[PDB]
Amino acid sequence: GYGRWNQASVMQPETLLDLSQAGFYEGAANMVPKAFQLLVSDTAPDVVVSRVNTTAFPGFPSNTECYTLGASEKDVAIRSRYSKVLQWCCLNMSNLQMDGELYVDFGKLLLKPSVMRKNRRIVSSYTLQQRLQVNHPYTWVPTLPESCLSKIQEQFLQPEGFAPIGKGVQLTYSGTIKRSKDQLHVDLDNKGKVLAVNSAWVNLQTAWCTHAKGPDVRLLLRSRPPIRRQDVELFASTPIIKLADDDVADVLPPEHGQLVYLSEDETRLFERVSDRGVTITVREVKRQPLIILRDEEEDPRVEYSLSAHIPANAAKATDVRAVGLTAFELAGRLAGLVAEDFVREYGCEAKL
Amino acid sequence: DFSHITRNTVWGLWNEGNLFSLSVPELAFFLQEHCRVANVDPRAKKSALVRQVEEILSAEQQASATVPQEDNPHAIVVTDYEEADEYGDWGAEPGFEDRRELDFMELSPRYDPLSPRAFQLLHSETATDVGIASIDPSKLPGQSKVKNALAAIHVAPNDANKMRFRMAFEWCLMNIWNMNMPGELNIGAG
Amino acid sequence: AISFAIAAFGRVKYLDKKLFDRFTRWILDHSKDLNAAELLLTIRGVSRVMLLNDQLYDDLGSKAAEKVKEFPIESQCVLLSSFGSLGVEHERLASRMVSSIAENREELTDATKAVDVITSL
Amino acid sequence: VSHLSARNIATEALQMKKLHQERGGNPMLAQQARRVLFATSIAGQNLDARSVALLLNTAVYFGMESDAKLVRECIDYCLKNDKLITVDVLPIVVTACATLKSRDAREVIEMQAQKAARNAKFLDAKDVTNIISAFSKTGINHEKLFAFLSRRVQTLARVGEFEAAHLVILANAFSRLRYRDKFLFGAIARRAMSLRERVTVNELVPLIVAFSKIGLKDPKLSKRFATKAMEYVDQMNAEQVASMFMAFAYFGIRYDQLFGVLTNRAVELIDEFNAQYISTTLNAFQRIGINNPELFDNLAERALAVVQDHDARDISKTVTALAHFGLKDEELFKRLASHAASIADQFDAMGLVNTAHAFARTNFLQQDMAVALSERSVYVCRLLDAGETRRLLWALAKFQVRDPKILTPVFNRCLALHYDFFADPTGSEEIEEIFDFYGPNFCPPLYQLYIS
Amino acid sequence: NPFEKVARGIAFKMRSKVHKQGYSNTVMAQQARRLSPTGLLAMERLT
Amino acid sequence: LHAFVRSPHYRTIPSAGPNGIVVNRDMLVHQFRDFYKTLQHCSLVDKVHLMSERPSVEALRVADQMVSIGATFLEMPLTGMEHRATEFMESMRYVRGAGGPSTLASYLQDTENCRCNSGDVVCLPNGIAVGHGPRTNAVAHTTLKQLFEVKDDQFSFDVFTLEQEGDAPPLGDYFGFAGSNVLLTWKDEHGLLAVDQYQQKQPHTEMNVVYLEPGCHFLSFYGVDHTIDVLVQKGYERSMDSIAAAGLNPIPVQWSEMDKLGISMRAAVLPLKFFK
Repeated sequence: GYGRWNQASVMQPETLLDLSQAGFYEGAANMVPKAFQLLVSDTAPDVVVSRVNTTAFPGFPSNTECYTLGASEKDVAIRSRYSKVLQWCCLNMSNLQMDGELYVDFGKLLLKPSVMRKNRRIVSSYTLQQRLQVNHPYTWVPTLPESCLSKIQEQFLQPEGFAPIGKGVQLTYSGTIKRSKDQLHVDLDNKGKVLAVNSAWVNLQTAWCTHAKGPDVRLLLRSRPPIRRQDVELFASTPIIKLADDDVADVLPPEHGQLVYLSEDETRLFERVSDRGVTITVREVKRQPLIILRDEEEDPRVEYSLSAHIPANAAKATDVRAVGLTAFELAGRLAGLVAEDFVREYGCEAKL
Repeated sequence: DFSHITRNTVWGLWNEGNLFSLSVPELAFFLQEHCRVANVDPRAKKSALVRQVEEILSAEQQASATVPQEDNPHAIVVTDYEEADEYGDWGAEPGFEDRRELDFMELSPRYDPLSPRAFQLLHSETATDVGIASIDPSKLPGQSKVKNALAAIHVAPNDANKMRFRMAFEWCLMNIWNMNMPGELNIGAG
Repeated sequence: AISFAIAAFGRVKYLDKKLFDRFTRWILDHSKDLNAAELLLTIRGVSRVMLLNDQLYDDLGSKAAEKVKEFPIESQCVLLSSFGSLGVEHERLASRMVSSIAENREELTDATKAVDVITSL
Repeated sequence: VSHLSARNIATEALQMKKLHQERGGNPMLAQQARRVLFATSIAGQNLDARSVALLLNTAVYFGMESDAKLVRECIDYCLKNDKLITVDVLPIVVTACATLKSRDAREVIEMQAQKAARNAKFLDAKDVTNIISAFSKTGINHEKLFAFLSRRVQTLARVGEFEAAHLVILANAFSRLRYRDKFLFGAIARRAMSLRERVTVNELVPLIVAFSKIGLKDPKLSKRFATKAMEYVDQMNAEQVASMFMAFAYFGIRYDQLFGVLTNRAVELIDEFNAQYISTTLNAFQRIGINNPELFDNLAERALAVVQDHDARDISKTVTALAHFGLKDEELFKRLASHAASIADQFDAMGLVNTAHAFARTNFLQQDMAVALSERSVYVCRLLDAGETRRLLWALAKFQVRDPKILTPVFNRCLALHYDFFADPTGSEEIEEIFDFYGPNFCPPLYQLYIS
Repeated sequence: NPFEKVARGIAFKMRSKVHKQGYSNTVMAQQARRLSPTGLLAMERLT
Repeated sequence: LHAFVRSPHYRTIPSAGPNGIVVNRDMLVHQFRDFYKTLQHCSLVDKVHLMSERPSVEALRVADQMVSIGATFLEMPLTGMEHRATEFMESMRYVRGAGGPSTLASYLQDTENCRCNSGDVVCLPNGIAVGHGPRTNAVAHTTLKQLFEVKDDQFSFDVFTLEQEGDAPPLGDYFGFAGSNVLLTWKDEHGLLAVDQYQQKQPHTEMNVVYLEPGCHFLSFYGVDHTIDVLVQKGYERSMDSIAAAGLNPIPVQWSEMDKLGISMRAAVLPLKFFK
């Protein structure tokens, strides 16, 4: 209450309202544009233009004004749509100065009863794709019966170029940490030392191409967010787990975070290069979960995985769509081979 | 400083008007690596570095974001002389599913001859409709407590065509009953 | 340092949302003990940033109406124009505040201020 | 507990848009407006029709979509409060809810169409032209509304009531809308004709462009437009030169004197050629058939100077036009080939096959573009039609490509479409070439289908 | 070169389309806001 | 300041109107556009709007529906006009298109028994004039006495009931008024009687009078604006000189064929005042 309160200064006309907002754009969830795909085999959502010669119709017999519709093939539309969306997503990711990798996984798709409504059994593909984008009611669980490895090697692994490299039956641990703001992933050695400390994965392109009674494939594109190396170094001196003779325990201090999921992994690797610089890698994981938080993961699980590598230079030189087409082509083979035992003695896929 | 400060982070901070929430070494590293400046005296305080970063960012920004919501003559364009969103893949269209059940037919808002009030194209070989079915996931490793789980299965085109036909037929019956006109039905071959 | 800060912010239109929310909550908690020449310094500051609050404006209007003789003529005109600019209405403030400007009519610089007061009213 | 006065916010947003638009548009104003408008929220206040349309208009102008809270809140109060919208604020809302991709952003337009269909009779000139311009961009094709508005325009044009600024808007909107009527366009031409010496070149060229875009017309109309174009050639720059030249080419009438004077006046501003619209003026000659070589050499000389600007469509059209009148000048052609090879990632099917056909025609084959185009062909061979598939197959044949992964899909496609492939007489020689170049081994079905 | 400018503009527009006011993000936030079946009785016990 | 006219119907326009003289169908359409141009240039009306086409030629009389005395309007009573009431509805639309509904003359239309015609009521500086004859009753004069009347040193407004014979045309047809204390009157019995009746009322008006030969149609409006101009038929030449000698600029317009139709300046346009 000082300084000539009865003489208000003349307020300049060049004053427009301004606001300050913090954290509006920052955040792991709001990082990159996303996309989605929901694809069912034995589909043909397209029509083909054709023309015929109708010279037996009295009245307008000219064939110029004749137009007719025809059917199409099944796989071409799915492959074209998938390749186009993959190309657009990879172009955007390379435009944002980021790196990412392609991923191929085998398992099954399960949906909550929320998607179904009013006892309807025929739904538009667009409607289903739009309905599965609000609450994420899908409950994908990766799995594959183990009684196929005899014929797994008999899938033209060596003829294509897949060869067993490195050392097999490697023992390791995979765990996750829930920090104050984000999530982190830690790879622990058999001894107990942390191998790598990375950030949570973000999926840019999602594809859920279903299949017949056999397993279905869920092609994905992934990117890895940055992480402060101060936090990388910090999670190397403080012990995370302590390994007794049989049991394993968690020692992570409460101030640093919390252990929410840790499992034991038996890993082996196979590698292929198809004279193009592309590294198609197959990995084996017979994981047995140890420390769980949610309820739907309490069982031994053996699953397969295929991967490639696309650095931040494919926007100018490397043909991105070729790798996706090759991966989709060679995933169908392995889907077909293990289709029988996936429903014969283990599993039940009654699609009717 | 380190690798966590990238173009996306600085762009977001600039767009939210909070660039001052950064340390001097971070700004110096950003100017020395991203903006590619000649050299920076390791004595400048926050204001000079912030102003330099801001000017460099604004000068190199040339992708216009505004769309002119007005009409203007003297503009010459040669272009004529949704498709990506037709499949509905690049996001979740806000305000969907909150509409009358008119997905199977095209209805646009009196007597007029040769004026179809509702068109519905159909086909036998090609049908754009997927189906759902129940399964028992008890075997699967983790779903040992749920008895029913739905999976997406393709369906025969004829059943979908019949379903669309009856869905249109009930609507037509209700409409013609509300109007109470003399009703006729024709099935022509040709 | 709340009235001074509010006036300094409202003189340049740099409203900060959460900070202003805390400011309003504080001045709502302790409101019955604000000396004159400070209501005038906060009403203008909070009205030039286009904040439409009902309880805060009600309290400030009642407090300003209670103390009328302390405000001089130009302060009366500015306090009327501040409420007038946004569009909020207060019967008690205007009724109690136009009487002083009517009684002290002869001290106005000219009739332009009179027509401005009438328009703002 | 605290909001922002939406009316004063709308006023400030209007001032901010006016300052941003008239000064150059530094991104500071855009960020300031977005920051201010993001916190704004229509609420239990009582905003009238104007204060909602203004906010919607400014928000869409400053780069906002249905993602923002304000846009979603403002697209309502129009779904449910429809009677409030008046003719003064109808075009603002209609053209604001055009680029929005939301479903609710497409229902509103429908309602507006109805509220215009019964009111196309009780409007003045300015309201009619504003409504037509607003509805042009959306994409609806309500026939009754367009018929009513065409009538009203014809009635108003009987006695002069249109300044020389709304004829351009009306003609452009109708031409883009893809709606044709002899009477309406005749009336517009007559009214433009009455206002002699008022229409400048800057207001004349767009009318010609709009009329040519609907070129399915009759003569005696472009005949008179040729007369007016005589005296407006002096004070016009290269942009309208090329545009009206393409328009006159699309008219389909040989104007020897007009083409001659255009050629005479065009050489002075050869420096202003940015090489972006050189494709249109080159392709229009191929469209009509005039083969004046002087300006052709003048255009070709200004090529190496500007090639970066060249885009995929520009390069494809330029090479296709240069196929006729084949200079085959290797100095430009090597640089153009390399530049198109760099750009070759983004292209179009039909454009792909014309580019391959033109490269095979010019008989200049280098490994880089050859292999690049052969790689990129496979992604588009699926949708090419009969003759286009034949041309692409012969392009690969000239390219000497034996990779099975390339020839298998095109051979499958031509096998699935043998009837149309073998029914083209003009292309017959072409099919001849292909087999006697390759041989009988590849596709035996194609063998005995040809031998039939 | 014009195509590269168009691609830059489209990419940055799509990037700016994602923020904390999105419809899907609001839906997930309100889903997280939902109380547990025992949460209601816990609030009743506290009351 | 808002003026409304309606274009004629070419197909249903009748020849040989109710005077025994044939008319040229094309000539009406030819003259109407020139009339439109003169009206929109003559600086007497702010805006002109082109009403849509209708079959009946009796619908060409845009007036005789609704009269503007001030910021408010007055609809005419429905008495013998029911047969075209439908088209009246359309007219209002155009009015409401760019204007408010004002009072809707609820007080005038619903005044028990009413007999009013657009042209019996003519405004004047601080005055209203009602032509009491075979078209207007005294009840209308009493209603206007109730409504549009104020009496004070500066709130000075007056109403004059002017007597006329049974065979006289409507008041606004012959004796009119133009701004700056100039009063136009026909040099016939009706005009002399009207001038005498006005002179006996309010002698302090000091209104100059200019005479015109009988049978001349002219349009002149007080208006909120002040202007020196009049619209006169391009027939009788002496009237132009008589009115120009007083300092008023005349503007000629051609109405021969429409005069044979029987359509006057008053009913050819519809003046209105629109405010905010």
